[PDB]
Amino acid sequence: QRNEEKAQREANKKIEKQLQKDKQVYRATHRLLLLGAGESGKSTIVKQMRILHVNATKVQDIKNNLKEAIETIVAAMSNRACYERSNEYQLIDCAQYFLDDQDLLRCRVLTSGIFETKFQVDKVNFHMFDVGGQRDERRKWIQCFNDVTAIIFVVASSSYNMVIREDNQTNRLQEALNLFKSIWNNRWLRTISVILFLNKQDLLAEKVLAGKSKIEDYFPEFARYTTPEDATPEPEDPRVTRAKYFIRDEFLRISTASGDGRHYCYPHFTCAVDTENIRRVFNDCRDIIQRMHLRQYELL
Amino acid sequence: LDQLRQEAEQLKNQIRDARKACADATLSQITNNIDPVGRIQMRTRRTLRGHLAKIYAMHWGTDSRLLVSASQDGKLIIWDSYTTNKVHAIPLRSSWVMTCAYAPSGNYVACGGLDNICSIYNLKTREGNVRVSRELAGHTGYLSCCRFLDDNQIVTSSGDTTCALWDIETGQQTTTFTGHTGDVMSLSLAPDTRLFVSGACDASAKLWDVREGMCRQTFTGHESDINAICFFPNGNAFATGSDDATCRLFDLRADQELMTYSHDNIICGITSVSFSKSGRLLLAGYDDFNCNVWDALKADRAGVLAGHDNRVSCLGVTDDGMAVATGSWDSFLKIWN
Amino acid sequence: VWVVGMGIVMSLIVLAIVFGNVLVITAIAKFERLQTVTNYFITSLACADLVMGLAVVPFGAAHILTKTWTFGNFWCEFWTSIDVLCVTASIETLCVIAVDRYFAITSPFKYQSLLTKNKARVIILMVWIVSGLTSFLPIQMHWYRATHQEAINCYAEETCCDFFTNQAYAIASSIVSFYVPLVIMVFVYSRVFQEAKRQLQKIDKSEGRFEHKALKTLGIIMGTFTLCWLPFFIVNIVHVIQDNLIRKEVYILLNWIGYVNSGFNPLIYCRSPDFRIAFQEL
Amino acid sequence: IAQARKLVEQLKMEANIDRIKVSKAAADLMAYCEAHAKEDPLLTPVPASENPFR
Ligand SMILES: Nc1nc2c(ncn2[C@@H]2O[C@H](COP(=O)(O)OP(=O)(O)OP(=O)(O)O)[C@@H](O)[C@H]2O)c(=O)[nH]1
Ligand SMILES: CN[C@@H]1CCc2c(ccc(O)c2O)[C@H]1O
Repeated sequence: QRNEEKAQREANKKIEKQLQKDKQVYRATHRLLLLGAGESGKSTIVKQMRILHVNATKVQDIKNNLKEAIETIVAAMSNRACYERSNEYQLIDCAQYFLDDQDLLRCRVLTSGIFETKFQVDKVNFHMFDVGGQRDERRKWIQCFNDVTAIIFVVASSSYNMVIREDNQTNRLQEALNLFKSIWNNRWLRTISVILFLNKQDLLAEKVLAGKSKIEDYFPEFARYTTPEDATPEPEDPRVTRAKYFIRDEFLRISTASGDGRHYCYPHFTCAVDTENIRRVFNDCRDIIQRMHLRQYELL
Repeated sequence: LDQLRQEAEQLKNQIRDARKACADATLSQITNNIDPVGRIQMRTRRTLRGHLAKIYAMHWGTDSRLLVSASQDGKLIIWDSYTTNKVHAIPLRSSWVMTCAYAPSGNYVACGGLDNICSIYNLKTREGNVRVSRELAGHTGYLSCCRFLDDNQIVTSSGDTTCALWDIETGQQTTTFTGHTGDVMSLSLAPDTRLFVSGACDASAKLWDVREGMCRQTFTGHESDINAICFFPNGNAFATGSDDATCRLFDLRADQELMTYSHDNIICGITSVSFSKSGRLLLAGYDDFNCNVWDALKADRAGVLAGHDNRVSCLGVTDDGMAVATGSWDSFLKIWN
Repeated sequence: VWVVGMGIVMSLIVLAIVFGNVLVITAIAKFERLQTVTNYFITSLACADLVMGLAVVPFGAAHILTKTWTFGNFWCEFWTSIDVLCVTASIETLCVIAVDRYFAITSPFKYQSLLTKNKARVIILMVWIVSGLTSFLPIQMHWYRATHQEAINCYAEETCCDFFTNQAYAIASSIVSFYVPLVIMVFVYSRVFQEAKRQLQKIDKSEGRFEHKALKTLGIIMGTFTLCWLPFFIVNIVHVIQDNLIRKEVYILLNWIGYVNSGFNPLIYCRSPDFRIAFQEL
Repeated sequence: IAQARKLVEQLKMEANIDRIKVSKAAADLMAYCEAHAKEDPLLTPVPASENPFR
């Protein structure tokens, strides 16, 4: 049939025209991947970014969390003074606030599926998504994310005197360091920058202020550490400023060992509850692309 | 607790006693007098363009004329290899797609990915508007493969160390298979759609039964992950492609590994395997940007297909054995003949 | 034996300039991974260089050796027009490449929207039209004629070649051709160097206590172009501003010094590892 | 404890199965390949007149 091809040739033309429209949109977006250990703040950051940029079941969710928190503290600690030694037994963070905007941020929920957020700043397309599995010892899904702009890493810096959930004899912060080392020295992630969020800064000042549970006990290298000469202690007691930079320095040691100029780590001191961190991602994302072009043409 | 461990060791050692007592001679000694096939060289016939990013999935049709491909930009394009004209283009809700299928009757296409949900689309519909038929959502972990038994049955395997058999009409699991200790990444139904295999990350494969729902055998001759698996046209053998740069051939009746295909200079992984029409060639992809062609009965390499600028992630052979289609990560398909 | 020995030198320059651009022309068009938005400018520059090395140098060498023109008046005019057209169309591409780099580095987000294939084709067609406007139109209309005995004698002679032109046309052609791109290139590369210096400072601020490359690259790129072309385009105005200051041997020597820039270009550009891989494979 | 009981029961199921020698399986595979080698368009090239893709 002579007329059979004419319809098919027209069918291709309509479809091939649409692909051009999608080509421009796809090439003009930036994809950001959230990573970190469990109970760090990956969902808290993605919550406020959507609210800040884009913008009845929560009643039951709060009740479920409130009941679980009360039972664990009363029962496990039996083996006001109970909360003093709360590090020995597992406990959620939202126990004190809920029992006594911001309230909706304090809620916690477990992660199943994949959770994506779309937002635009200054007419620039951004697409940030978090990937949640109960636990994967081996990530075989990390080879798919090979063209992202940057990797956002969230780590809890007020969780040195606690122990992981799956294994009851592993230091929580030391587990976060182990995960970063494997991610950094990955065969696929050889040209991906990392943005580091040293989260939960609010609690870190509280722990150091109280005399009990000094950081020297868990990390013996803190005794011989001293504040760097190029320190900009913000506003803060000298004791707190020394504590913050010890944790930041350990992460930079691993990153600076390798990379050969294709890798960079940007450390920030955040507090995901309230700190205005929308511009922080934007400023560093323009530097990643700018450095990438500078590496080309042998200018760097 | 520890008492049963002694019983487990004796049973495991009992298995090797019978297997070692049946190996009369190796395969190579039996087929020593067979004349070699020669040198096999093929050239690209068509090249298909139009995807915006890398490609993971690919599957032919029963007519061996149309095929479907999936990619990470969110598109599920249907081609026409004879004239190189796209016939459909389905947008997807999620941008992470790791598999696709194509129904034997040609009226459906499947999909899946990191969203832990399998979807079924309808092609031959009134008014020419492709819409989602069902969403088989009761599952955990990312999927790895989907296959169609008929218009109503589908088999899925995921990273939660399980495989399940679905029912599209009600969207519920008829039966579930358990026993793997690692993520599952491939399966291949038998020609009669009564048995299927599966290769997991614990360096083992199993032979399930669809009707009964229980495992039957286990082959443990590898030393790393398993990324692909194919099934001999006879129905009584299958070849496995692992992450240690080797492919092995197993036999169901003899219940032993028969022959190993490996080369010293090859140190890259394997992503796909496939046989030929008569089961004489064993084409296999690789991570070093090209595809090698093996020999079923001699382990003699007989050609290299090196027309790609990136790794090969899928591979397929038409039902009549006329062409070989290989996709890659550079968003280009190729048809060899 | 001055002609015999120097004849190989002209042939060596002519052979290399023609053969150097074949690798760049073939690799970009035949391969798929080498086609980018910024490679169209390189292909256009290579095409212009090929045209010059094929049509300008051999005729000049033959005229120099034989000490007389042979084809006649019309082909002499045509040859001069091709000379001007191809010289003007090679400098003006470098300014476009510099502006492309400046846009890519200074404004990263808007680079994707600003430059597309259609815009690149439009700008290349426009610059080629501007280049061809300066050469063919004012030459075929006899707008450069000089008013003296030597000029009219050369125009009357049907077996000689020279180049006598007005002051006004000379200065206008120089301004349109060479002076305008030079300031733009200087400003663009100064800005790029400043941005690179700031970016280097930021890393040292972040990774302290853990600019040779950019300076070397920019110095090479600017120094080659300046040293090759400025010496010709100063005397091109000096010798018409005042008479008998500059002889003709110096004129020809400086013109050929400017000519060899086209041969030098494909070594400076197209040095990417992909280009080297393509050259090794092909 | 309970999980180990299931594993022991599963292994004993595979312990008692019928098996044949490798020679018979190799002979069957070789015979199948030899019988079906004729109609293999990838091994023996088809004439260009009867090639859909050429
Ligand atoms: N005091 C304090 N609490 C915080 C801060 N940021 C987050 N939290 C609390 O810590 C809780 C635990 O973090 P979540 O966000 O729930 O954990 P998650 O990130 O969802 O868990 P993942 O799935 O592992 O990422 C939050 O729900 C908040 O109640 C902070 O800056 N200060
Ligand atoms: C004889 N060669 C010519 C002479 C004058 C001239 C050239 C190039 C560019 C110009 O703008 C010119 O005015 C030379 O190529």
